[PDB]
Amino acid sequence: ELEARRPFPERMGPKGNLIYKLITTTDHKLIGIMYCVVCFAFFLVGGLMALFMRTELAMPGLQFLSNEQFNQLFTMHGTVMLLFYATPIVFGFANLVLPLQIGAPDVAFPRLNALSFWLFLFGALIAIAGFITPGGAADFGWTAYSPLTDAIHSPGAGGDLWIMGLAVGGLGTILGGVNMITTVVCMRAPGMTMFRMPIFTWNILVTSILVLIAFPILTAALFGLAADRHLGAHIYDPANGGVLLWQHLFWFFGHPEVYIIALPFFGIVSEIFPVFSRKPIFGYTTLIYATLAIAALSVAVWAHHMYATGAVLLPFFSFMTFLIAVPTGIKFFNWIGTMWKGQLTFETPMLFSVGFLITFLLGGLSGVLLASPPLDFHVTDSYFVIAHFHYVLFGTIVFATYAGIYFWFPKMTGRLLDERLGKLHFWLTFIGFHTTFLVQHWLGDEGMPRRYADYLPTDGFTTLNVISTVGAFILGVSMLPFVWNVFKSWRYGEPVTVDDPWGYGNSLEWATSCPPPRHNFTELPRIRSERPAFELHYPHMVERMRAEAHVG
Amino acid sequence: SLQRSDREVLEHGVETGIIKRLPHGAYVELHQPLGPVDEHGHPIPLEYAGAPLP
Amino acid sequence: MTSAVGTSGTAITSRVHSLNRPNMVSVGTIVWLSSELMFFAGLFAMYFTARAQAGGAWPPEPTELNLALAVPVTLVLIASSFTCQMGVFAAERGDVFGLRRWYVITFLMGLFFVLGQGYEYIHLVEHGTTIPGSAYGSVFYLATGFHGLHVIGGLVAFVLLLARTKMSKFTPAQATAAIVVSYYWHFVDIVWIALFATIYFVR
Amino acid sequence: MSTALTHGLIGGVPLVLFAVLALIFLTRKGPHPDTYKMSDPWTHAPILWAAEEPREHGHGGHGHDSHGVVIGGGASGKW
Amino acid sequence: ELDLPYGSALTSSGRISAVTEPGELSVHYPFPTMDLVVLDDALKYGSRAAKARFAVYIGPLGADTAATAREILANVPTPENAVLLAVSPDQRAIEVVYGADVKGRGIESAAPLGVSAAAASFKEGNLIDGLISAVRVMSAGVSPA
Amino acid sequence: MHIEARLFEILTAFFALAAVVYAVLTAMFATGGVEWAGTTALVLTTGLTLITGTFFRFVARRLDTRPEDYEDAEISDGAGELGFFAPHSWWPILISLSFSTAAVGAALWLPWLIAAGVAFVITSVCGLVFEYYWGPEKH
Amino acid sequence: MSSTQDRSQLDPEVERHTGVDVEDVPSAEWGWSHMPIGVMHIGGLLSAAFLLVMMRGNHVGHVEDWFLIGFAAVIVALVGRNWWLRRRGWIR
Ligand code: HEA
Ligand code: HEA
Ligand SMILES: CCCCCCCC/C=C\CCCCCCCC(=O)OC[C@H](COP(=O)(O)OCCN)OC(=O)CCCCCCCCCCCCCCC
Ligand SMILES: CCCCCCCC/C=C\CCCCCCCC(=O)OC[C@H](COP(=O)(O)OCCN)OC(=O)CCCCCCCCCCCCCCC
Repeated sequence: ELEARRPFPERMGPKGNLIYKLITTTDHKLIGIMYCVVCFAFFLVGGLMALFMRTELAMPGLQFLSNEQFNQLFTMHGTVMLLFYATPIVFGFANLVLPLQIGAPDVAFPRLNALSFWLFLFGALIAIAGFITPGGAADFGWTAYSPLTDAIHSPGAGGDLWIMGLAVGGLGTILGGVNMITTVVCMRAPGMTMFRMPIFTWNILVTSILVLIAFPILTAALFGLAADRHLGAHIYDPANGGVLLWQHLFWFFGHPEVYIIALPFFGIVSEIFPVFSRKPIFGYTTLIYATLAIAALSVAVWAHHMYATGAVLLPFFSFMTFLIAVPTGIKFFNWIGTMWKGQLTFETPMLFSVGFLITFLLGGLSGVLLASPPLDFHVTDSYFVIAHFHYVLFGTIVFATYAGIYFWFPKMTGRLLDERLGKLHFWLTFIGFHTTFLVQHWLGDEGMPRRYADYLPTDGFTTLNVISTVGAFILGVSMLPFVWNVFKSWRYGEPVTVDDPWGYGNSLEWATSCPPPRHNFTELPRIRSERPAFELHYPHMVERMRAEAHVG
Repeated sequence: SLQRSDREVLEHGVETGIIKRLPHGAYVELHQPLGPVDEHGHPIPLEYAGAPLP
Repeated sequence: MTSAVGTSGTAITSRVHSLNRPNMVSVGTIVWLSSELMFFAGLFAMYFTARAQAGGAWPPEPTELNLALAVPVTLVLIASSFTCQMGVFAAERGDVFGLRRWYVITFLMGLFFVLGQGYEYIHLVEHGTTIPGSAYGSVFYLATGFHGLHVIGGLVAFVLLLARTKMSKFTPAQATAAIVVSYYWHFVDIVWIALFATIYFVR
Repeated sequence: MSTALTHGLIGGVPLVLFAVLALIFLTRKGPHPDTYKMSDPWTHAPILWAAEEPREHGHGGHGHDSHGVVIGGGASGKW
Repeated sequence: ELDLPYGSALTSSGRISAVTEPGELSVHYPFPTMDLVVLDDALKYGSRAAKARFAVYIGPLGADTAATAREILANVPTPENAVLLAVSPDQRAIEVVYGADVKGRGIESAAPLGVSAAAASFKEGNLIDGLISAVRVMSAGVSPA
Repeated sequence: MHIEARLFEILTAFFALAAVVYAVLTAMFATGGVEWAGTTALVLTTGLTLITGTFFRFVARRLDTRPEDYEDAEISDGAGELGFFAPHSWWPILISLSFSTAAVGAALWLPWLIAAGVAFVITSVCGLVFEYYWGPEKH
Repeated sequence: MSSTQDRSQLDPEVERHTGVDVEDVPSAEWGWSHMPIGVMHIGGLLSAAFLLVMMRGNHVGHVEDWFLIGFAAVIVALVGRNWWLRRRGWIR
């Protein structure tokens, strides 16, 4: 009547069980794990660049960073953390859980998704390789505006390596988007109608549509810039519409880029909230409609980053910016309603989800203030924008990514992350982030724009910069608990031998063994709603799931 | 790791397209044994003989 | 080993039973083509913004577009599209040989289009216009040469798929590969129709 | 402003906060059950642990059958 | 028949899809993870030399401890080449049971040695260390087949 | 497959509306008429969604309701031999390395390296494409 | 189907009884499969020593010495981790 199980599972595994798989792996789960690990490594690199910039910025003088060294620092930091940590980790979470969430054995084109991972990794390596060059990495900021990016201005090889590395990463991202759209469209469980799949897969599908809408424009613009640099191809000659041509093209890419960076983690948080609230995601149809509206409007409000150029139809883009701000509000209120009136238990995944809510709210207040061109004029290209987009980003792709990791780590590892370490990590991260980036609103409101290596002692914003440095180093130390937790909980750590380590789960990735079987499934439940696993594990609740649904 | 790839090919056999099992939603790789097959589906495992495996 | 563990006639079959469910290869290639359309959208945006900024004579004095060598190449690309469609018509059946013949002639006409474009490029550069030379020259060369790289990639796909048909029994999977390659070639010729209309007709 | 002072601040406030939070959290009882004291009665359900050490020939459960436990000895002890 | 008290449902095939509340764990073994890992090492590669599946049964084995030990050994995947050490700390009773395959490999002599090691450790006041010591001693006693 | 097509139909409708309104409001009320950068991008993203949605709608009309599109569908309804799913393959990493070689050759203007990377890309794509078709060696 | 199982009889000659086991290296008896851990640790320590002494040289910069120190430190940390884990029995 009793089963012969081991005292403790395998910690590490037999020698040489991973290297050849990593080289050859076609499974989506392992590829997603590699995405997560590599993206977190790039996050550490970009954060190290951030701490370098911050240590320099704590002092009015140039303590240890030359002007161009600091410029390369913020350039490569922004590029690493947007195009080489976030846009890859969205697809890392995709490969990780989306095939499970639709009841699929694998992704549509598994060799294509492995190719996407490898194309990303090597594109990131070549982009970073700008540093080893004597000139260094790219001086021009993440945006890489035109006349500063031509051969004449910034003639360095770091710029060319950056261009081609971003191109390779973009090809990888495009392949990933094609793969994920094909997977969601074609591969899907026998009962999993499009309107009953989890919010995360909806977000990933719309995110991939945006990826295809945007990243090809990045590839075209980067190839045009490379032609301009290596052939003098007059593509972006300022005497043409070159500077505004590049502005329009690059922003038509990047703004949908920030929304592909956001939406997948909106989906992650939408998966987190119902399970720890013990109630369905509030307004599921509302969430999907809000995601569709978000993507639609994001594709067409790109040029609110160009308010100060004096060369855009300001009223049109301001109106569209407000119109896209509204759906994010709908989604936020759906999240709040999901939390509303449930037996809330604040484990580390939902601690990170609520931290996302808190930080992203202030980020969005800053965004709505920025949306007005009259206000943007003063606060444009300043540390107010730094604070805005750091709040929104760090909320949506760091807090949300931490929530996703703490959530699906058991379902991808068979082991639970230490909860006390999760508490410590979350609180360190929250305190450090709010300390480092809150003061930057006032820092940029008073004259101190972005991309300044140093500032005069006679100028203000010195105590506030050292406050920001205290915050940045708080974040730096905060990273250590999470790394230790993952390292000591992958191979050691509380084994989870059942589905739903986070009880009251849903979205169908908890209908399969906690270390998911190769092909993700030995059994599929009766898919009849948005929560197949919740219905399976709690059959008695099914009637209730349909009884109170309409009451609201 | 190459040795383990060979050993798993011997234990299970070559790999092919995926099939969804009839009653339930199980997905199975639809392997192909290289040697004698046991009374049930799974084959007797073959012993490595120092030669490349398909 | 007796007969087979998986009762399949080929080591690789169609990724979906296309009779009742969508064919993932076709869906994926269509999605990727829609993305490459946005790539060419970036190229077209470059060309058009350059056009808006010329002093009323968009083709500079040194440059004079040659319709004599431009109309034949677009016609040949349209013909290659038609022959690719008949190659598809052969592919849906078991006739690997008809597919191979049609795709071979399509490859020959695409190669002729590439050579004609190269000859027109040689004529254009010899008569002044050049990528470092001028904005019109650079935008025109960038757009048409990226389309030419796409055409060369399509030729690579044609030759690779013909080799693949040589090396294995023609199966619905290879038929699907031929259909998706035809989709790509049709996209290539469509973007060429647009590029020729804008560069040469609309100007 | 007072390079030494603010450098010490940026170096210590993170560390001080980390130590405070580690004391707050890492010093909390974990969810793992406390070790079973010998004097206390055995309250946990029966436990059987096995090595999974030796190869099982075939993997598939079918064709393993139940030949016999075929006991080959015994021993006992009273602590 | 009845699934777990809550949240566990029988799926289409035989496998059961169970759940736990977010806070608590699943294994629930009343031992530090470090000592469980050490005992796993003793059973897994502290036994490979024995080539005899080594099993530990901490549960209670009442009545005639010998017969229940045989019945528990029946639960081991390969009871024929298997050495099972079953200890009940409620009864302070150890038992060791083997199969026909492990015969003449030094198992019989290592039987009292393993039992004595386990008993000494238990009286010193540590169940798990006794389990690990007995596993090590018996494994070193049993030469590979 | 009605929902899949309808999604892209809605996206096409919005993108066409956005392109038309941007073109109309930028041809007039702008300092240099139509931007020709945002307008073209909007037009051809409308075209992107149009291609995808038209293909999806054609498929949906051509395809009978799958279980994946059918509510009240039992799991056993979808049972059957799913198509080929490429197992373990090392050709993707080789393709990535070859494209990285070509990319560095492009960045560092090394025409020889660009040519070598292009050759490597062709070879590795050949390997990937032919991996599951290379008939047995006939000696 | 188009293949035949191979029967390989190779002369074997240490007896492989001690060292590595087929569970860790599935082809242990088919060839050299075990490098003693002692030689690996000594080689790592000697590599660290070489990197450190290589700071001795005719170079004026110190970025180079710092990189050497970092690499020697990480090598020594890896060697120490492996040695400590093996001493304690691959724990923690
Ligand atoms: C994940 C990344 C992410 C996300 C989600 C967003 C979301 C938003 N962004 Fe963000 N943005 C960036 C990343 C992001 N942004 C980056 C990286 C830059 C860099 C610029 C550069 O360096 O060049 C940038 C720049 C940027 C600017 C340019 C500032 C400047 O450079 O001068 C502006 C507006 O001008 C803007 C606006 C918005 C708006 C309005 C939203 C909204 O979509 C979301 C927030 C708005 C809300 C409204 C949510 C809260 C809603 C409610 C609480 C409902 C009730 C409230 C109301 C109805 C008001 N962003
Ligand atoms: C995902 C995106 C993202 C994230 C997470 C961050 C995170 C941070 N950023 Fe941000 N940042 C951007 C995206 C991001 N940033 C962008 C897009 C810009 C504009 C770029 C431009 O204008 O060109 C920008 C700009 C920017 C500037 C402006 C520089 C200037 O213009 O002069 C500053 C200044 O302090 C800054 C600081 C920080 C800090 C302190 C953090 C912290 O949250 C970071 C936390 C760091 C860690 C957790 C690292 C600790 C780790 C270790 C110590 C281990 C290291 C080990 C190895 C490397 C192996 N950022
Ligand atoms: C990315 C590539 C690099 C960056 C992006 C470039 C994109 C360009 C695409 C197509 C254009 C090719 C058409 C070529 C023919 C056009 C004619 C012309 O341009 O004029 C002759 C001039 C001399 O002009 P001149 O000195 O003034 O002397 C006047 C004499 N009286 O040659 C030239 O510079 C033109 C040579 C251009 C060769 C480009 C090779 C592309 C292959 C790249 C492979 C993929 C790389 C992958 C990267 C991830
Ligand atoms: C995490 C660490 C992060 C540390 C980050 C700190 C980076 C700061 C470095 C440079 C800033 C720009 C200044 C540029 C100028 C250089 C500084 C200087 O001026 O210091 C004097 C000598 C030249 O003096 P000299 O004319 O030649 O003659 C003299 C007469 N006897 O340079 C030096 O000491 C060089 C010292 C520079 C610090 C070391 C940087 C390399 C660290 C590598 C760590 C990698 C670890 C690898 C792990 C495997």
